[PDB]
Order: sequence, then structure tokens, then C-alpha cells
Amino acid sequence: GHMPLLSASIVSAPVVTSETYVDIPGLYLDVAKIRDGKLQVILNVPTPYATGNNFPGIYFAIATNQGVVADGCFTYSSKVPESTGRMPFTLVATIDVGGVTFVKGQWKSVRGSAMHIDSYASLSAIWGTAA
Amino acid sequence: GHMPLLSASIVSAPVVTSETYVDIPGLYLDVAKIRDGKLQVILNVPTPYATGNNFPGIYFAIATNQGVVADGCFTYSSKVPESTGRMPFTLVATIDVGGVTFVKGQWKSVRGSAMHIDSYASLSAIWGTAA
Amino acid sequence: GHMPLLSASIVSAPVVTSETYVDIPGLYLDVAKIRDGKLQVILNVPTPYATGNNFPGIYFAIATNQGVVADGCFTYSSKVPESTGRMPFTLVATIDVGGVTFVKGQWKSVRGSAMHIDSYASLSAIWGTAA
Ligand SMILES: CC(=O)N[C@@H]1[C@@H](O[C@@H]2O[C@H](CO)[C@H](O)[C@H](O)[C@H]2O[C@@H]2O[C@@H](C)[C@@H](O)[C@@H](O)[C@@H]2O)[C@H](O)[C@@H](CO)O[C@H]1O
Ligand SMILES: CC(=O)N[C@@H]1[C@@H](O[C@@H]2O[C@H](CO)[C@H](O)[C@H](O)[C@H]2O[C@@H]2O[C@@H](C)[C@@H](O)[C@@H](O)[C@@H]2O)[C@H](O)[C@@H](CO)O[C@H]1O
Ligand SMILES: CC(=O)N[C@@H]1[C@@H](O[C@@H]2O[C@H](CO)[C@H](O)[C@H](O)[C@H]2O[C@@H]2O[C@@H](C)[C@@H](O)[C@@H](O)[C@@H]2O)[C@H](O)[C@@H](CO)O[C@H]1O
Repeated sequence: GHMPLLSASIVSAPVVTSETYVDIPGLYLDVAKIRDGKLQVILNVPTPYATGNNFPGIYFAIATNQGVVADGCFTYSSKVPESTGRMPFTLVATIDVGGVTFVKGQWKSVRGSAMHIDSYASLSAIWGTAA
Repeated sequence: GHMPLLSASIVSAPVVTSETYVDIPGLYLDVAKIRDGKLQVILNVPTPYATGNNFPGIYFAIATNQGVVADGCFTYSSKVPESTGRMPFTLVATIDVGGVTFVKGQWKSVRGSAMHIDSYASLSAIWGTAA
Repeated sequence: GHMPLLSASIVSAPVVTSETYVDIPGLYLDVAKIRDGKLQVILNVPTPYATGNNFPGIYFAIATNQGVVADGCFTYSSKVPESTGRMPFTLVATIDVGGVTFVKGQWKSVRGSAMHIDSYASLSAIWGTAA
């Protein structure tokens, strides 16, 4: 149709620790399957947790073929929290589509944390034009 | 008009405890008042808190006539926190409108928590098409 | 173009304490540079922290020429946390453009907190119509 909404959602990912950004499997939009204008991209990870022994947390990024375009993180406020609580995370970025063929979510450990998704997470994009 | 933006906002809700998803009163979009294509729905509860004595928290869901389409939660990282801090929460889901007549926000207790909204919260939807 | 996506992003702001809402520098959309219909506005501050000695936190607002349209906050759950963890924050509001010429992000201290952004934050708007 004429006003594309793109969405990918997952409910889990294998638990991993990574020093560097690695794809969150399943959070991937094939944009080439839009060639001009803009995409407002939301990465929504509403119920993540991190396990670790040095102020755990998770960095998240939005990436295209051109690499990371935006990132951010949550961290706990204790070195070893009593419980690794669920720390809702959302990241919003707008990309110029004019060598972008895909958008994806990525994550990376804070201080060696293991990264946990065990429920709904999504990557969404709304197509628009420049002003 | 030709590119509908839907929005509902509230500033409070009666405090309740619920084992199961119950509507957050006022976060409701009448979609039937769109019949094809997609809605990107955001549930934004930026300043909630939970009270309780067993690692309190709140689950939130986006639901249509067809039930819950996405959910997630925040939880505290202490069994009884010193203070029940404000834990911003956002949830994003894209729905195929092709027996959807309404979208609403819902919530449910984590471990018997009382659920508190006492400031701005919103439910938003942007209409688009399949790709 | 015919379906404008507006975006502004920053990676830092001078650290300040404020009793009242002050602009977050750089999170500003010139809307007048749209005169009818709606804007869905997202303020995304994914990696803020607050420093303070009385349950620190940050309030955030979306404002237009007409003032604040929505706000919310995060707060820590300890009076003086062991570490001031990163507390992702998102705020979503829909505005009727019919004396709006700009949209901006603002912030304000919780209990005298110093306010910290030292990585990506964004303010985004998608143009639509009434239903
Ligand atoms: C409070 C806490 O951290 N509990 C951990 C247990 O996690 C809970 O497990 C039960 C099933 O027995 C439920 O699945 C519950 O949803 C789990 O709690 C959720 O996840 C944890 C990690 C926290 O984020 C909590 O706030 C959230 O509600 C866990 O099964 C055990 C062993 O792995 O550790 C407990 O500390
Ligand atoms: C630190 C704390 O939890 N304070 C609680 C009190 O809540 C504050 O009340 C004052 C008015 O006296 C303000 O309204 C302030 O905004 C309230 O704090 C906010 O809400 C609490 C629940 C926390 O989320 C806090 O971080 C947030 O800023 C509360 O009135 C009393 C009794 O109910 O308990 C205090 O612990
Ligand atoms: C755990 C913690 O709070 N550490 C604080 C230090 O902040 C870390 O500094 C290192 C560089 O040495 C990195 O830049 C790291 O990313 C910083 O941690 C990040 O920011 C702090 C404020 C927390 O939000 C943390 O969770 C987050 O990962 C800081 O440099 C020093 C002195 O200012 O204080 C430490 O407590």
C-alpha cells in the first residue's frame, strides 16, 4: 500500500554476553523489500533484564546497512541488585533512506552482563518524506 | 482527514490490584469510529509506580477486540524498595486492522502490587498500509 | 514532501539543576518551517541519569508555543543510590497544530537533582490529520 508501516516482533532471544553490538535476532526490517524519504524507527524492549556482578545493564542500538544510527542503555543502581528487575527500554531514531536496505535492533553488554529477553519486543518503522 | 492520528490521554486512574489484565480507564481508541491496513500503537505510561511487599511492578498490555497483542512490565530490583520510584514504561505494537474496532491499554499487578498512575499517560495510533 | 517526518537529536547537554521546566538544548522542531491536522510527538531520552541526595530523578516535558502538553519523570528507588543508573525515558503526545509553530523537549529537577544527558536523545514528530 501507499503509507507503509513496518514491524518485526520477537518473544525471546538466546542469552548472550557481548563486548560489541550484536544483532537481536528477529528484530529486522527489510526496507528494500522504500528508497527515498525517511523512516521513524522505534526499538521497543519493554521487559529486558541483565545479570552480572558489576552494575549490570544492556546497551541497545538501531542499525542499518550503514551501522549504528542511535543507541542508549539501562543500568541498575546497585553493583549486585537484590533482584534483576525489568527495565523498560525504548529508542527512537529517524533515518534518511536515500543506501539503507534494512534496519535492525542490536544489543551489547554493560560490564560483562548477560542479556535477557523472554517476552515481547518489537522494531517498528513509519515511512514519511522530508519536509 | 486522509492520514489519521488517534490519541487518548489520562492523568490518573483509580488505584487497583488485579491478578489479570484490566482496562486502564480512558486509554481507549475507537478505531471503527479505519477497516484495512495497519495501526502502529504506542502505550506510554511515563510515570507509574507500584506498591507492594514482594518485588513490586506493573504489567501493561495493548489489547484490541481480539485480546492482548503485546505486553511487558517494569519491576523494582528490591523486595521492598526504600521508595517506589517512577519507572517510565512504553510498549509499541503494530496491528492488522482487517475484526479490530478498538485498541486499549490494560494493566495487571506483579506479585499483588497496587498499580498507580497519577500523571499524564497516553495511547496513540498511526494509520498506515501493508508494504 | 507530502508526509513529513520531523526529527532532532542531541548527544549531550550542559548539566544543570532547575526548579522549573527549561529547554533541553537542541531538542526543537520548527513546525512552521504544517498548519493543520495533528503531530504525534515522541521525546526519547534513553540514557539519562540524575545526581542528588534526596531520591534523585528528572522530569521531562513536551512543549509547544502554548506551553507543556505532556510530562512525566523517572526517579530512583533509594534516597542516595549506590550508583545513578541509566533510566530510559520516553514520552508521547499528540498535538492539534491548528497556534503551534514549534515543539521542544524540556526538563526539570526532581528534588534538586542535577540533570545528565551524555549520549543520544531525540525529539520526533509524525504529521497526520484528525480522523
Ligand atoms: C524477584 C526475582 O527476581 N525472582 C527471580 C525469579 O524470577 C521470577 O520467576 C518466576 C517463576 O518462578 C516468574 O517467572 C517471575 O515472573 C520471575 O520474575 C521476573 O523476572 C525476574 C528476573 C525479575 O526481573 C522479576 O522482577 C520479574 O518479575 C527467577 O526465576 C529466579 C531464578 O532464576 O531468581 C529470582 O531472583
Ligand atoms: C521519595 C518518596 O517516595 N516519597 C513518597 C511521597 O511521595 C512524594 O510526595 C510528595 C508530596 O509530599 C510529592 O508529591 C512527590 O512528587 C512524591 O514523590 C513522587 O512519588 C513517589 C511515590 C516516588 O515515586 C517519588 O520518587 C516521586 O518523586 C509520598 O507522598 C509518601 C506517602 O505516600 O511516601 C513517600 O515515600
Ligand atoms: C557504576 C557507576 O556509576 N560508575 C560511575 C562512573 O561512570 C562510569 O564511568 C565509566 C568510565 O570510567 C564509563 O564511562 C561508564 O559508562 C560510566 O558508567 C555509566 O554512567 C554511570 C553514571 C552509571 O549510570 C552507570 O550505570 C553507567 O554504566 C563515573 O565515571 C564515576 C565518577 O563520575 O562514578 C561512578 O559511580
